Amino acid sequence: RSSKAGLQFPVGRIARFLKAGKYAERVGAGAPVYLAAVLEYLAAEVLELAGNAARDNKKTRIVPRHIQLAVRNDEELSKLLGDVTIANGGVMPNIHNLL
Amino acid sequence: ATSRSSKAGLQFPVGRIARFLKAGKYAERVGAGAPVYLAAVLEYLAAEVLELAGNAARDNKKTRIVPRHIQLAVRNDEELSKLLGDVTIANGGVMPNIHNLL
Amino acid sequence: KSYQLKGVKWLISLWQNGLNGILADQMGLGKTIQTIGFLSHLKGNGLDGPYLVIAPLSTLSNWFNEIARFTPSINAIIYHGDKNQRDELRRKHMPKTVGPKFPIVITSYEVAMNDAKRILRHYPWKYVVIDEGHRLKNHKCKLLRELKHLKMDNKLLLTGTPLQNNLSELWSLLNFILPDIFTSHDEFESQVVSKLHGILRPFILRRMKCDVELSLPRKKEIIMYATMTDHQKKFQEHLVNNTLEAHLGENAIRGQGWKGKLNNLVIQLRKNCNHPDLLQGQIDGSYLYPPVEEIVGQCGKFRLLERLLVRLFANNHKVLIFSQWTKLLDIMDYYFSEKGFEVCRIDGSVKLDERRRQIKDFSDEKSSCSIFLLSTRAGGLGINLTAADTCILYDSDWNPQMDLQAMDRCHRIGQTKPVHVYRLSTAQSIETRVLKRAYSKLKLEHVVIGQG
Amino acid sequence: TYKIYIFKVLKQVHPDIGISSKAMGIMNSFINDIFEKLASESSKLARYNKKPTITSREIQTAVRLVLPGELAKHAVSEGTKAVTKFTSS
Amino acid sequence: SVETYKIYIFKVLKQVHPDIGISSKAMGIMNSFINDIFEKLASESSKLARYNKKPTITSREIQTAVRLVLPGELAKHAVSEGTKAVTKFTSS
Amino acid sequence: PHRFRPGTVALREIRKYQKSTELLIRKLPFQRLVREIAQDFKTDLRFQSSAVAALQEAAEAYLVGLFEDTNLCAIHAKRVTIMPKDIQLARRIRGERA
Amino acid sequence: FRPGTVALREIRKYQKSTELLIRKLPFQRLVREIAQDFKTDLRFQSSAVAALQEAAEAYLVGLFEDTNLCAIHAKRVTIMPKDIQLARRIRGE
Amino acid sequence: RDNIQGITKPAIRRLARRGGVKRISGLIYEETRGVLKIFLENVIRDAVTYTEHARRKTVTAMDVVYALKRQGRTLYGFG
Amino acid sequence: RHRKVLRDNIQGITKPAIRRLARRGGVKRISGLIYEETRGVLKIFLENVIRDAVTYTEHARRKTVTAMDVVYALKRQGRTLYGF
DNA sequence: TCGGATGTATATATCTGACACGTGCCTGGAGACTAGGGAGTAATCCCCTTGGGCGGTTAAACGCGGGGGACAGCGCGTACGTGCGTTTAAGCGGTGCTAGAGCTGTCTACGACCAATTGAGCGGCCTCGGCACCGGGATTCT
DNA sequence: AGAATCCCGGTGCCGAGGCCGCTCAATTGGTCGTAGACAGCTCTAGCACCGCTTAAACGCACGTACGCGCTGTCCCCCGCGTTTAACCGCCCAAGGGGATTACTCCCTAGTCTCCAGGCACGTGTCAGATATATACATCCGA
Ligand SMILES: Nc1ncnc2c1ncn2[C@@H]1O[C@H](COP(=O)(O)OP(=O)(O)O)[C@@H](O)[C@H]1O
Ligand code: BEF
Repeated sequence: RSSKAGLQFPVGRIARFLKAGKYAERVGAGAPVYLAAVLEYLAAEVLELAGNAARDNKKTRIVPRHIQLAVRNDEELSKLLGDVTIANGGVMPNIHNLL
Repeated sequence: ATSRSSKAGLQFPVGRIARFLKAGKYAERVGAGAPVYLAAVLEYLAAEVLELAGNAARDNKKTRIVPRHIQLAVRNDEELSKLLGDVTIANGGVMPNIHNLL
Repeated sequence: KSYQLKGVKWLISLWQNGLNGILADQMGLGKTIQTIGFLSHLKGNGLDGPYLVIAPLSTLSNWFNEIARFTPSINAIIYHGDKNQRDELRRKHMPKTVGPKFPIVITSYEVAMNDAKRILRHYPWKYVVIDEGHRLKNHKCKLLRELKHLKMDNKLLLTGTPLQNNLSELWSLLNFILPDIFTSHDEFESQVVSKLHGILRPFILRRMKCDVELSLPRKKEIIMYATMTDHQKKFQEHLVNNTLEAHLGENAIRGQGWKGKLNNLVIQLRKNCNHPDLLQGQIDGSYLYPPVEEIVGQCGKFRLLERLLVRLFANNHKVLIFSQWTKLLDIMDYYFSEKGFEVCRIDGSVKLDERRRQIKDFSDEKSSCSIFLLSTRAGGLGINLTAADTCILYDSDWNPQMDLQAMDRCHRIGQTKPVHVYRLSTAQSIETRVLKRAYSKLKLEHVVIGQG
Repeated sequence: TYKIYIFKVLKQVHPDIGISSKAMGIMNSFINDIFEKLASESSKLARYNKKPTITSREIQTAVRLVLPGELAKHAVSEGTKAVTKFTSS
Repeated sequence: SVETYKIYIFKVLKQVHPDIGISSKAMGIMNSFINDIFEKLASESSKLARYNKKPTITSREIQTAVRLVLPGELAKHAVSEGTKAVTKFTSS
Repeated sequence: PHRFRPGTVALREIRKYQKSTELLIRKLPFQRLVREIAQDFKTDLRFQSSAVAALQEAAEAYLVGLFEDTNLCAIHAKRVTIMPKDIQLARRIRGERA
Repeated sequence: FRPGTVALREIRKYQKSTELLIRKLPFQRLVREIAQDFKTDLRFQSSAVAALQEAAEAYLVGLFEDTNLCAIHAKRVTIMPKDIQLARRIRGE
Repeated sequence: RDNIQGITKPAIRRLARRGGVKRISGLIYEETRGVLKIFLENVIRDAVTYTEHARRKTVTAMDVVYALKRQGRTLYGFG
Repeated sequence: RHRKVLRDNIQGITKPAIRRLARRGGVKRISGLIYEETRGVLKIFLENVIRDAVTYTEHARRKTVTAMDVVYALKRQGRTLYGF
């Protein structure tokens, strides 16, 4: 189905998940489409930043450290993932008022 | 036609609680002991807060509970201050607290 | 030594057909006084090439000693320890150039396993010889994985109990000693008994204690039960039911609300049947070891040991004591040391060179340290105690072949005095359950012996 | 609203104390807030186990998770006493 | 037996960075992130439909769930893209 | 002339304002403020008169809570005066914007 | 070296790594003793104890780095137990 | 419109007094005026979203209470 | 009299570990009274989480604390854990 | 250490406007049957948490200079508190008056339910190179 | 000047990527019944203009006491080196535990029928507010 929409995520599986969790009694037709588009958008914006952080370290495969750095640089994602701890991602390097 | 509350020995409305549990569809089915248990818990918490508030009102030599007394009772006790940790009772006020010269 | 001459006739043969073998010679004879014989047979003319020997820590010492006493001059060297092993590596001899000075490489299972890299570089080893085959009875053991990295053009396995648990240990060994026996399909043995004897006649070579020479007078393994005393019964019920951690917690000097050790009742009931102090010492800190020093008599099995020992001092022939844990041997030592007896002890906690000299002293006949504490896996394998004459197994289980290897420690070529064995136990108790399990395991063992 | 029932409970603990019009609003809000916390915790408890029924075990676990220690310890006993009287009597 | 978002995240990654790959730990991190966001948006939509008296979850309250759950400049793009898909879904 | 020493009329104010429950900002400027703020998200809006009350009473309970812990930062630093440093410390180890 | 120079070596070394800073076996023993007072005769999955350590270490690292803002606010470089209490007082714990 | 200046210095001092403060620096007022605006912007942006979902043109009193409960700030006394 | 070889498990968190955690926090000098304060706040945090993770396990009739109970217990306290 | 300026703390009143009962329908209770299945309580195979060991070897514990950071004290001066005399503007009340929020009535479209397909995905086969991973030397350093 | 460090050649090996046989999920088609949207009306709900009063904000002057900087002392924390003992460990063993599937029952969801509650509106009865009065208590300066 979800080729008529230009998405890469499964609209059918999203609808199965929405109707399984019993969030409501009836689920419209545009709801899985909308929810599947706004998930691939967020995946695409995290992955681009992670790949950019991979490129600086002269690496060709992303690792958890790269997701950590990409999330902690950008303001919007750090505001959204403000209480998450990326299993083994280290910390953002920082020094204060001293040599 | 004895009500459910009298059978359970409570003062809260077991039947109205059961309707409130159904409506909103928290799930599909609801057992027969769930509303009795929930009503008993709600009555317990109510009596706890009301007793502390009545004591606070007597302490201020009054005979009518107002929001100030609820504020005093809640924020003096330990478990209640943990539970109602981030709630704002309106038309109440903070308790006296002066620290140091300040 | 005739048998040992048939022992060198069969490993010169193995060398010929290009085969690999499991020297399952009876434990308590030959083996090493037969390994170094084959090793001189080839060190003569055939040289040593890359020659590597791996063995348990305790034996490495005995082996060096034996070399120093049987063979006139075999360039040899004990590669024990770490960092200090780096210097002797080169003050050994040229790197790969093998000359008449290239010294025999003797290592341990840890060293071999931890730094195979160093020895990986060496040439196809003429003969790798593994003293205790039982170490490799698991086919997923990390030693086996690291032992394949070595480029070995010949293999050899020394043992006295080839199979102990089941047939799969026979399966894992075969694949190793002889990968021509891959047979990684559960094996086809499973009438068939004869069919198995066709595959195994070619390599396995076993002897027997009776052999021909009288030498060691027949031994006697006898089970002398004891009656569980009242206090132990009280402890046992408070566990069969519960609230033991609390009834005993009535005291609980330390670790208040001590964790309910209600795991594997069998174990927390075996510890009782060994000595109740083990439980009491933990629930209540009791920094002080039983101060009455007669509360040790509350243990029935302890009291049967004491009387046995008083009757065996009536003659003074030296005894041997074995145990499963080390807390219990410790209690024993405490008890006897209070009376004043001089004791020697080698468990796994004690160091290697330290335990080697203790034996060299225990072996001193003039010295009157008759008692000798010794934990099973601790030092129940590779130690000669011809000085002692009697073995007492306080407790042993889960694998009967574990015990046998100990009994022989005392009973081995050179033991003139006839040997007894006193497997103590408690009647109508968890101990009998284990005893029966062991009998079951032996039952399997005797079906294996009929096979032989 | 729960006002009727709230008033009843008051006349059990302080037979001579009354309540202001605004204090009863506070009490109503408090009851409505607690009920919804407990009913949502029970919903999650049932969904994590794939059960379609909210029995009186989901309510007990929701109380243990939501109310603070000494408060939850007494709420549980009250509720189990009520259910025992309901079924037995 | 166990269903996840591995295929779709991998395809999106190949669409963004044609040559970068991804390990397994990062793949699990990304799967968890998508599950978290889905749960957040869905629960807010359900509760927000419950505030009004409607038994139906349409698309226009996936709008406002997004506008409540996502911050600032992140939502203004996401919302836009959502509308895009729905149009291309129906006038197809 | 009869003057009070500095900081004695301030302590009777603390006692005065910690017994009352009244609403301490002027009502009209607050409404003009909230209407000016809301004038961005949607234009030509109407405010139910009980909503501005809820906003005012939600906003003062926030400032009173922030002041009583920018005053823990000042006493930690050996002072009795509050500067903006204390507000920024308090807001940064609360995460209010970090 | 002079007092204070190999410390900054440690701030730089440990903020690059990702590995665990508490030894595994004592931490496991601790989490087992502080659950004996909720439920006797309890067992843990091996991944349940790795998840507790990841959260605890993250918590302590996050608390140490605003305990350090309080010490600097008071014009010091040494963290004292008074700073931890100020940091936890405002976060709400 | 300079409606943020309508939060006068005496009112800020009153709020600080209820907070327990004894002395105020002279730069506190422009800091408080700025940290109030952020709080109001967040709450009002959520309230207006709730309003526009209902197709109403009047911010009501639950829109505010819902916006507040969503950001950790539960308020009793308004429904 | 010998035998007793026990210590409060609380100590297994050693001074070097606490210094490593502080160094990753950015701290340069550490007083000698920090260690017993950290060692006490850690226990409070940890026994708040284990108490809920064991309650989540008692409900399911299990006897094993799984890695998912711990994640739910952490999410109940405002902190989310990605990657398990 | 007294004597004085006020400040709160007790006691007289009135005066609301509220908090309290008593009505009225009208919607939600409870009661009785019937249906389906959702738990409940079994029986079995296993992957899996739970003791000993046992080495061993990093990491932890102990001790010893010695400096550099915390803390106390002292001086200066600047910014904030107290009180007084103007100046705004919030907050009482009166007029209206539109712009909504709420309810009801009506039809067309839209989503749940159900049968029959079939191609998506998941668990399990292999295979190779991008992670690491080791020495070994030029460069900074305080 | 003895100490600190990156880059560049040398190292394996096991986890990421491909293939796969498949089977159960998601697609197409067809019905039905009831949620939508919508149009019409009514009555609240909100906003805005005006005049008056008075309480609060605002400006100002003094003065002082609190913030901030400088200096000295001493103590405790850091860096380094040796020795002990512990975590990451190889092995051992039984086990209990944990997600599997089983007829069986009884326990909730329905469709309904009426007695019962409750909520809204219409009235009084205050009691805690507030203002005037009166002591009884406290900062303050000398
Ligand atoms: N051929 C022999 N010549 C001399 N002494 C021997 C011979 N065989 C055995 N012994 C003596 O008997 C002891 C036991 O034999 P040993 O080789 O140690 O047995 P195991 O096979 O258990 O290693 C030897 O240490 C030695 O004292
Ligand atoms: F070397 Be023997 F087996 F004691």
